[PDB]
Amino acid sequence: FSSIFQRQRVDALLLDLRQKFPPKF
Amino acid sequence: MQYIKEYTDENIQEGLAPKPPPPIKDSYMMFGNQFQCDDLIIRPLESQGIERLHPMQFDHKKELRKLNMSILINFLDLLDILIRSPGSIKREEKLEDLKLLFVHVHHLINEYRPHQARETLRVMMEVQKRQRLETAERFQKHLERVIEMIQNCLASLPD
Amino acid sequence: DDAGNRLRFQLELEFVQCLANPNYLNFLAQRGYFKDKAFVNYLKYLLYWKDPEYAKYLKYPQCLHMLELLQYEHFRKELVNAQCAKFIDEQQILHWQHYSRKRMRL
Amino acid sequence: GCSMFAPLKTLPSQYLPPIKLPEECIYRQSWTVGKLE
Amino acid sequence: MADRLTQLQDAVNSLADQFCNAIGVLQQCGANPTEEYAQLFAALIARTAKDIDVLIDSLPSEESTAALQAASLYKLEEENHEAATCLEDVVYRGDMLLEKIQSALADIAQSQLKTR
Amino acid sequence: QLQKQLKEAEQILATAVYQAKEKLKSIEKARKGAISSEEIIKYAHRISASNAVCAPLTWVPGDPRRPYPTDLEMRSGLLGQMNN
Amino acid sequence: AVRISIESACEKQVHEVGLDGTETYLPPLSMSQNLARLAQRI
Amino acid sequence: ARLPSFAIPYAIDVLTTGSYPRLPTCIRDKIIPPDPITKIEKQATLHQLNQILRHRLVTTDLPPQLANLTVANGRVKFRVEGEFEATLTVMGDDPDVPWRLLKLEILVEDKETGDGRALVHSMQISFIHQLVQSRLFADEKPLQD
Repeated sequence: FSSIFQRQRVDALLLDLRQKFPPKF
Repeated sequence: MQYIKEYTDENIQEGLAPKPPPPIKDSYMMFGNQFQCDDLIIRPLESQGIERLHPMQFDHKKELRKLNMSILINFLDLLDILIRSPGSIKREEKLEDLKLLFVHVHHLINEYRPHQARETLRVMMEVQKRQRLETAERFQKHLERVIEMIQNCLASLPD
Repeated sequence: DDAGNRLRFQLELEFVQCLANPNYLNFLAQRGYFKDKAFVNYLKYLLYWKDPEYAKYLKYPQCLHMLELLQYEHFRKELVNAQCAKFIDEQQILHWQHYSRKRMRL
Repeated sequence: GCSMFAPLKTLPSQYLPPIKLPEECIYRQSWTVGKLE
Repeated sequence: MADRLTQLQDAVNSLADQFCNAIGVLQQCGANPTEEYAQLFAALIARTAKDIDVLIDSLPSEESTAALQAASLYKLEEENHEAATCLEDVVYRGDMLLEKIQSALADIAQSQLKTR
Repeated sequence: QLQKQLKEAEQILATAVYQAKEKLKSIEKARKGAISSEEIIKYAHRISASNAVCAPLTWVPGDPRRPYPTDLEMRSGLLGQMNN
Repeated sequence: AVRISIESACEKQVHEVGLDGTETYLPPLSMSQNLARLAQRI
Repeated sequence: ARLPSFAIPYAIDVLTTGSYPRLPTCIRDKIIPPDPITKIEKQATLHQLNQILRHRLVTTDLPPQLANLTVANGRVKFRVEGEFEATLTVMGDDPDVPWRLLKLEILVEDKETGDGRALVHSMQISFIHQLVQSRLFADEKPLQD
């Protein structure tokens, strides 16, 4: 009846982005 | 409860081989208890099963005024024909006669309804024309307000 | 096959009349006919009555609306249960004397 | 709006020909004749 | 239902039902009671008879019947069609003005964005 | 300064045009259906003579009359004898 | 009177039926609301 | 003998129109899901959206210096050649509505310092899109924030 092992950098940029741009809700 | 099978099994197949729907019949229909004869007059017919004593003129108003006295006089004649003859058979024909009279008044009165029905139809045609004109004029008025407005704007612009 | 055509026309007319009954559809759903693929095809075919000349011989107009509801292939999955079967039954009748109550209200 | 479906359905009711009964029931009071069980 | 036919039919039915029971009732129950009932019943029956006579005059005459009404509807049908054309002539002027002003506002917005 | 004027003008004309359109669409939908009024009264009497789509004035719960033909009629019809 | 064009009367419209009458009329007829709902489906 | 009614509205909306619409419609919506928009209807909604979007843009501070504006298919198509492109839709008309983001993308590519596979993994691009939608909520400025 996959990851090309570059998230060890792009992740940092996102953190730098989040740390600099908090959500407004 | 039982679905038909041998007239439906030939549906799942392509081409023009599927059967056509039956054409419209022009004969009497036997479905149901009711006779439901084809092309029956809209007005009820008392021709079958009822004796006819009606006039050539076929005017309901003349008959209604005459029928009323007759049923009433019979009511009064049935009141004392019991004492004049209790054992006579004619009392039950008078009741039947009374029943026949009752069959007649309702039959004759029903004559008016088809004419009445026709009158209801005319207002629907008539009212829309009364409504459509208002919408067009209202729309025209609304448009006019806008045009005089843009002329005021065109007057105030270049100065 | 004039007799055959007359009888098939008659029996399909009482059939499309009997589709008006909600309890009849409950019985048909519970006894186990609508699970196949042929009956949905026949209900697809049954939409021929919408012509006014063919619909004049119809006498209960609610069967057309019930068939249009059933044709969506999702309503057939429902109506098996009884409490919603009474809901569709009570909705039609409650409208019926609501028309007569229109005279009463005004 | 420009032209919306008006509620003019009760106004329409009081129309047509002679068949429409004159609603004389109100006048038909203060008689009180006839009493059957 | 405010219908002439319904009122007339109703009166006849009451008389039939009211008088059949009453005659039987008189036979059923026998000084003071029999005399008063005679008047009470005669009164109602008399009232109903008067009402029936009043009702007949109200109904329309032989003239201006259903066929005539259909004939009246004919002439009317042509008139309705013409009325409809009026609105179809009125329309599309707002449509052309609307497309003109949309073109104008699009041009203004384009000029405002290109002057930058 | 012209955008307020152009805005109010286009809003007014947009509402107005649509009402006619919602009206014209209804009129056209009427115009796809044209029939004869002579048979309309016949059909109304046929569905009228028997109390099909109108509630009886003398209606009580338990009345055998329903909008559907019901059990007695379906069992007493031609389907009950053509099943053999 | 042959081939008469007549729209059905639309004076009374009811969403769902209610006990003891009290019909529910909720006609949005608002252009902004109408566009949004249509847009939302997309 | 008596005849109760003719019910002309019922006869006229069953005969002329092959259906029975005068019925409580709750049975349809609860039982059956609402029908999808027709093809013809889709063209109409798109035309309306373009006009509305243009107004929102103009009566507000906007940048044409590095941006590109697209009014096609009611989609914003606001993009910068250097780094990114975005496409938007606004459901609301005159009433203010938070800017809604359909899609956010990055235009930078290098195969070799990656390896044959693109620079950012779709999880992160899903992550970035929601963050933007967050700042916009305040909506003090339509295109400068």
